[PDB]
Parts: sequence; C-alpha cells; structure tokens
Amino acid sequence: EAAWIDSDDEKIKVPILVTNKTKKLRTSYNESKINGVHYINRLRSQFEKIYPRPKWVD
Amino acid sequence: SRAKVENRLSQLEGRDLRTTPKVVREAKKVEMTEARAYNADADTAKAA
Amino acid sequence: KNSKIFSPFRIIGNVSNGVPFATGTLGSTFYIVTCVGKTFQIYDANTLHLLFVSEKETPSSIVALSAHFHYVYAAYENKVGIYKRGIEEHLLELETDANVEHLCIFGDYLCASTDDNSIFIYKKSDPQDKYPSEFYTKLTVTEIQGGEIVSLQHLATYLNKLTVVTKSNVLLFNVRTGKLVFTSNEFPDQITTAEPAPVLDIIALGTVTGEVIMFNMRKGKRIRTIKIPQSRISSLSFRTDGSSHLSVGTSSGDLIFYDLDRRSRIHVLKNIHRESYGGVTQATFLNGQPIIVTSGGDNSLKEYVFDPSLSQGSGDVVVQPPRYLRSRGGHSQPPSYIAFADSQSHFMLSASKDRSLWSFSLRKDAQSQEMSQRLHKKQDGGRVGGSTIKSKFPEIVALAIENARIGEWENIITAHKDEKFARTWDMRNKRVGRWTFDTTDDGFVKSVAMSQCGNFGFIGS
Amino acid sequence: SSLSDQLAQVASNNATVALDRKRRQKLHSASLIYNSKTAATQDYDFIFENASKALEELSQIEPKFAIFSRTLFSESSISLDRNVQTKEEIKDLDNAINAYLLLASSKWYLAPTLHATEWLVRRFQIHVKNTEMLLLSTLNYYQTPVFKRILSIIKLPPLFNCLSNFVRSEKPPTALTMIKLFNDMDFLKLYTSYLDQCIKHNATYTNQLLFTTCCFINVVAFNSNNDEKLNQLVPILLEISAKLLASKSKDCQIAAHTILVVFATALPLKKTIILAAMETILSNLDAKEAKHSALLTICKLFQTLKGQGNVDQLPSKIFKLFDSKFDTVSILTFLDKEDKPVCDKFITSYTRSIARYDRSKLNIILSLLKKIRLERYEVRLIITDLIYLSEILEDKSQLVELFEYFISINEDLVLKCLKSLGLTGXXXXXX
Repeated sequence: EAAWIDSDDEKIKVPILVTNKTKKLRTSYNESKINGVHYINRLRSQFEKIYPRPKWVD
Repeated sequence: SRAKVENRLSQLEGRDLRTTPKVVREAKKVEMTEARAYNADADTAKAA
Repeated sequence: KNSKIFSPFRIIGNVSNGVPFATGTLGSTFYIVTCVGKTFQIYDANTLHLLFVSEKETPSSIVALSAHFHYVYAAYENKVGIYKRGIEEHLLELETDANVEHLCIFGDYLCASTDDNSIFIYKKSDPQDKYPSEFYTKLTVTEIQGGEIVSLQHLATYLNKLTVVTKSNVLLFNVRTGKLVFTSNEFPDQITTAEPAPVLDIIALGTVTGEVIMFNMRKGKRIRTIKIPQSRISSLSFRTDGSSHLSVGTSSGDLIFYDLDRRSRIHVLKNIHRESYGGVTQATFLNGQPIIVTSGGDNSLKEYVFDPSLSQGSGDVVVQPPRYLRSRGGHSQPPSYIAFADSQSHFMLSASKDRSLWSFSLRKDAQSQEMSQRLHKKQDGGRVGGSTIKSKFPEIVALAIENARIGEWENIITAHKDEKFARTWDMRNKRVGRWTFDTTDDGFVKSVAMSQCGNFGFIGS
Repeated sequence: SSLSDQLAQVASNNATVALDRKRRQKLHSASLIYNSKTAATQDYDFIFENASKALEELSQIEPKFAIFSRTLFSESSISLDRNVQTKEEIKDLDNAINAYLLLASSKWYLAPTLHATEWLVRRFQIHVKNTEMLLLSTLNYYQTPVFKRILSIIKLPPLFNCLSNFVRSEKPPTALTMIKLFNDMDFLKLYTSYLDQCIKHNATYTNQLLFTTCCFINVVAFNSNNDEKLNQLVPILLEISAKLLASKSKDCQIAAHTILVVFATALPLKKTIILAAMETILSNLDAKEAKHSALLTICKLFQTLKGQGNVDQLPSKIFKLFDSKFDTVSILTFLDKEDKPVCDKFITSYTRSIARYDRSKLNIILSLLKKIRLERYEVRLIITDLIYLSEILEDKSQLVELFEYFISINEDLVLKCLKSLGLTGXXXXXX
C-alpha cells in the first residue's frame, strides 16, 4: 500500500499548461491548475507510457 | 566378428564426406537509435 | 611559478582518471562527460571524439560530475560549477569549508552533498532559469539517521523528493520543506552504490559484499536480492531498451549482466579494467539503446554492444554476448619518454611504465593509437622465443626516430630497461619491426641514435 | 551499408506473402506428403478435408488435440492468413502452433500425424515463419525419412547452419553432424528453452530424452579438452539437470542422472555444487526404477571430486534426507551386488555422518565394513571419528565390537592414530 504519506504533497497546486513537457498530461482542455496527488498520479501513468513495466518487478 | 564389422561400419557410415559449416557469428552494424527518457523539471513543482 | 616563455595548452593523452563519470541525453545523441584531475572532458557517444574540455582548469580535483541536457555540473574542492561548452557560465559557491563529494541535479533543485553529512539545496530563482543559483536550505543527516552519504539519487515521479542512501539505510527528503518523510530499515551490509530504475519507485543498491538489494521505495521493502560471490560492487545500471538486463560492475575488473526475467546470468566480462586502478568505476547503458559505456581508473573508456539474437523466433532466451566497440584510452602509468614523430608537430610517441608505446596526436585527440607489440615472423623459418602466454615488452627508457625514410623500413629504435637488445618499430605501419639489435658484449643498452639519412642506427652498450 | 544486403532483409521478411502466381507456385509446392506437381494443383479445402480426418484420428489416440479442433483446425481457420493479421495476434498464433508441435512431437511415427501437420505447413507457412520449433520437435527422428522431407521443405535458421549440406540430400544426417550442431554455444541455450517448455507442458517421452542425453553427454565429451569451454558449458547442462530433476516423471529423473554423472566425471566440481546435486536428486525421487539409478549417481558424484574434506561429514539436512529416501538396509542390499561399483568415498562420508548425527545405530557400520573393501586413508578417518565417538558417547559394548573389527584387520592403523590422540593402553580403560 504505502509506507509513507507526504503531508505537504496534497496542498500543492501545480500548473500543467505552462511547459510543453507537461502539456501532454492534461485530459480535459479546461484544466490548468491540478493538485499534486492528481498530478503525481498522471505523471506516473505518463512514465509508464515512456518506460514500460517489465514482468520481473511484479 | 560380425559385431566388430558392424562397429567398423558404424564408424565408416558416421564418417561424413563434405564439410559442415558452423554457426556464423558476424557483428551487424549497430546505429544510435532515438529513444525516450524522463525530464526532472516536470518532476519538481512549486508551492502554492 | 609563472613563466614569460611558456604557457600551458592542455594535457595530451588522457581520457579518464577513475571518478564516476556522467552522461547526458541531448536530443537523440549522447555525450559522455568525464574528468581528468583539474579539468574535465566531453566525449561524444557515437564516435568517441573529444568535443569540449574546460577552458580554465579547476583549482583542485573534480570530485563529482553530473550533467543535464546542456549544462555539465562539475564539483571540485568547495564549489560546484555550472558549465556549458567548456565555458565557465556560472560558479555556485557552497558556504561551508567541507568538501563536496556527491552532486545530484533534478528540476530546479540542485542537490550538493558535502562529505560531513550535509546536503545543500539550490533553487532556481526564476522557473525558467537554466541552472539553480540561489541557496534554498541546508539539509543535515545526523549520526542517528544513518552513516555517510554514499550517493544522492532522485527517483522518477516523486514530487520534490530527494532519495538519500547512507551506509546503513535509505532516507527521503522533501526538499521544498526540508523534512524527512521516510526512513528505510537498516541494511546489515555497507551500501556502495545506488541507481534508479525504469520501473517506478525502484532503486538498486549494491553492497561491498556482493549483494544487489533492490529496494521498492513505495512499500519500503526489498524485492530481489541478487548475490555475487565475494566481489565489491561498484557500478549499477539497467538496460532501458525494454529487455530486462541489469548491469552490475565489480571493482575487480568484472562486468556481470543479469536477466531479471529469467533470474539467470548472461555473461561475466573479465578484465575490462585493471584491478589496481579501481576496476569498473562507472558503467551505464545509453538510455534505450544496447550500448554500455564503461570507464575506470586505468585511463580508458570502452563501449560494448549487445547484438540482436541469432534466433529469429526465440529472442529473449538466446541472448548474444556483449561485444567490444569504440574505445579511447591512455597509459595507466605516468609516461616515461616522449619524442616527436614528425616535423609537422602532429604525432607524439610516448612510452610509459605500463609496458606499452602510444602514438598520440597533438592535432586530433581521437587519432591516438597503441602501437602493436605483435612480433613479425622470422625470416629463417625458425620459431622465435618468448612466452606462449604473451606479455608486453619491458619499459622503454631510451628512444630515437628518424623521419627521413619512413614506411619503407623501420625508423624507430627503442631501448628497454634491463634488456640486452634494442627493438625496431615502424612508425607508418604502427607496429614493432622485424629486427632486434644485440650489443654483442653482454650489456644493457643505455643510449640509441639514428643517422639523419635513416639507414644507420647506433647502439650504446 | 550497400543496397542489396538490405534487400535480402526485406526478402526474408516477405518470404511468405504471395505476390505473383510464381510466388504462390514456389510457396504452395512445399509439401510434406505430396510431390511438387500435386502440391501446386490443389486447393485449401482439399488439404483441409484430409486435415480434419487426420486430427480426428489423433483425437482418438490422445484427447489433447480436441482443443486444437476448435482453434487451429476450425473451418474458420481457412480464410485467415498470417500476413493479414497484426502483431498482437500473430504471437498468439505462434505459441498455439508451438503448443501443437510439443503435443505432437511424440506422435510422429503415424501417418495421421504427418497429414495433420501438412495442412499446418501449407495454411500457416510454418516452414518459413517459425522454422525453429518445427525442427526441434522432429530432431530426434533424424534417421527417419520424414526429417529428410522436412529439410527439403524448410529454410534453415542461422543457428542450424551445420545441416546446410543435408538439405535435399539422399543420405540422412548422421550422428557426427548432430553433435557438431549441438557443439554451438548458443544452440544449447535454445534447446534449454525448448526443454524447459517441454517439461512445463508435461509432454516428455523416452525417445527425445534418450536422444537429448545422447547429445548432451557427447557435447561434454567433445569439449573435454577445452577447460574454458566446459566452464562456459557448466550453467546450461546443470540448469537443464535442475529442471529435468524437478519433473515428476519416471523418465526425466534417470535422464538427469545420466547428465550429472558424465559431466562430473569429465569435470571435477566444487564440493558445495555437488552437495546441491545431492539435494536436488534426493528431493523428488519416488520412482521405483529411478531409485537404483539415483544411488549409483550419488555414488559416482562423490568419487569425482578430490581434495581435503572430500569424505567429511554431510550436513544434517542432507543426512536425514538420505535416511528417509534411502534405508540403511537398502544401501546394504545395493552393496550385496557382485558388480560392486566404486562407492568407497561415499560410504566413509556416509558413516561419519552416521557416527555424528544418529549416534545409535552402529550395527550398520559393522555390516558396512564387512561388505565393502575400503582404502587406507578412509579407514583412518573412520577410526578417528569413532575414537572421538569413544570420548563423548556413553560407550556401549557394540563400540567395543566395532573396534574389535578394527584390531582384527590393520591393527597398526588404529594403534598409530591412538598414539596421535591419547594413549594405546587407555583404549581398554575407556572401552
């Protein structure tokens, strides 16, 4: 599950549409300010697209 | 005596005539390929 | 110590010294940035040509090297330096008297770690800054949190988190707030190296006893414990092509490849670097391509390729052995004698205490060669002497070259230590010649010479 | 590079798609049973009429082919081609063919099987696309003419280049050219993947395992000269013998015993590696016919290695595993055989573990010493441990009976080691 919870990772509200590397992380088109827990979940799935998940870790 | 003739014949028939070329191990040309990576500036974020 | 006649140019003939080098992606191509003492060099990946060196030498030795897309970060005695194109673009000063040992860069947060268990955090003032310049905070690792800082890594998809590995445990630091958020359980072995992985929340830890502990940082539990018998582990990297290959590099000159899918070995490369100079210090795969670049203290830098499988259908099982590719190197020892091979100031012959003879080039630094000690066949039809297990020639103490008549016969006579004959070398063919010149009075040679015509060679017993 | 070498890469990729009628003529003439003219002038349904009769005959023989009636031999499996389907489903088509060939590698001496695989050749192009698993399946039938037919159809992969002179050859490939094929370093790893997939699908039979042992023993024997090559060959045939021992069959255990004996005889190994060879043999041994072969293998494995501590005490985990898997009466009746193989180093290592661990049954070593004839230094190491047993154990009179044998024959040896540890006259006082 989770061995640690970052308490100062939920209050953060990063922008997404300001840099072209993060502009592929938007799912709608009327969202620009997205909180960190949704952002770090989106960035996890984008990293799973870039590097795949080999079978030995699971 | 027939077994020793048969053993001689088994040696004689197993003796191949033409050469058997082995497995060819030649290096292919390897080129640099475009591949993806990860950016750390999107991994960082600024406070509210 | 200033001079009014001479001024230093560069140090010809060096590739690496033993510090763990860095590599940086740059579009499609890669650059291998290494350091040599008080300066540092940038090597291209696809040709191993030298691209840039430092314009001005550092005051002391370079301890840590890291490189982003364009800006190479060098870390000497007290200060870290942000360089581009070899030019000193910015100097970042650490406001402490201790020495910088490891240097991580992720995002706007530069992460400089001194030797006395203090991690400095440096922040970009502007979000569109090209390098961090302002000083954020000074994280401190005490003696109750762990040992000395073995490495600083930043794992993927962590928002403002720094992964710190000590000699006994792994810690996490929320660098925006400067707070510890997670501590690992104690590792009974001394961790020697760290590396991120293409899988998420996974860091690979190599210990001094040959254990690769593969720590899932989300669950806080290890996953795979790869055992290597009694070998000090120095390098760790993953082949990010998609095939599951883990490269572990021992300090005893061995490079071991593991197939993590089949839980089996692949190949154990033997003696890719010498034992006494540190062995395989840093060895990593280029990101997404089957070319691994290894370097060590032996002043060399080799490239190895995993060829595609011979089997058309099986693939992953029958994997090819790693195969030698581009390599640039120098002497492992300081060089004893130097001469000049031509009047154009092009080639420099240097014979070192590494039992060899190199023909460096002052014009193009990738034109250097190691001149071959492969003996010619004897004209008589009798087999020559020497050992069957081949070793190099003894150390060369005197040398002489005539450039007048070159390539039609031998034009170099070299004199070795404690040998009763001098040896001939052909400069054009870059190979030891077919004649040895005995003193004929039972004597070592202490001086040799050429005529200017080049037909006659003189030998001094 | 140049131009024409890149074109052969394209030509090898597209060697199954038919473009002209000449290309269809040169691809449909590949025929397991019919000749060249009859193959070119027959339709897909006419092959499938004999194919459905062939698999119905095979489903009568073993019912594992009843699955393949509905996935590979359905009437819907006519219109589809490999070269119209994308990459995500041609992998499923590849291992379905590989699952069929593994389930039909045993059944090849019957004309129903050859008719069944003939349509798989013609409709799914297995003589060009996946040539490896087809050739590995029929490799043990190289004397038979169906292998000579298969070489006349197939296009050889780069790994089976030793059979390049035996395609369309009137004489069959011989025993010597099969070992020259198996001498390749990479081909042994590919047969390892074939054998591991063979064991995992639980279809391993006598004839392919007799032939695989007949080539694994020779490839160690042909590489007995080069010590570097046998070092490179150690992690293959031991991993095969690990997987072959893990099989529950009556055949793979004896076949793993044959590999483990000759490899250790041609190459002495570390003690801990042969100690692991004991525990893997001793783990899943339950076949009655394989128990005699396992005892002779452990006998031969112990006398292969030489050094100090060769005949020392076994670990208690291995000793109690040997006590459960082999009774002391069973190894005594094994020694009763007048052939009497060389079990000398194993027995003196067995009885030192007897004297250390159980410390209760010393009547067996009375019968063990009377049965076997032992060498000098092995008797010395037995008596030295029994002298150490005389110090610590509350000495029953059967220990005095055991040393009574030790003074009945070679009484200078027991007297000399008693001088090394203690007093000669103190033996009667202590026993």
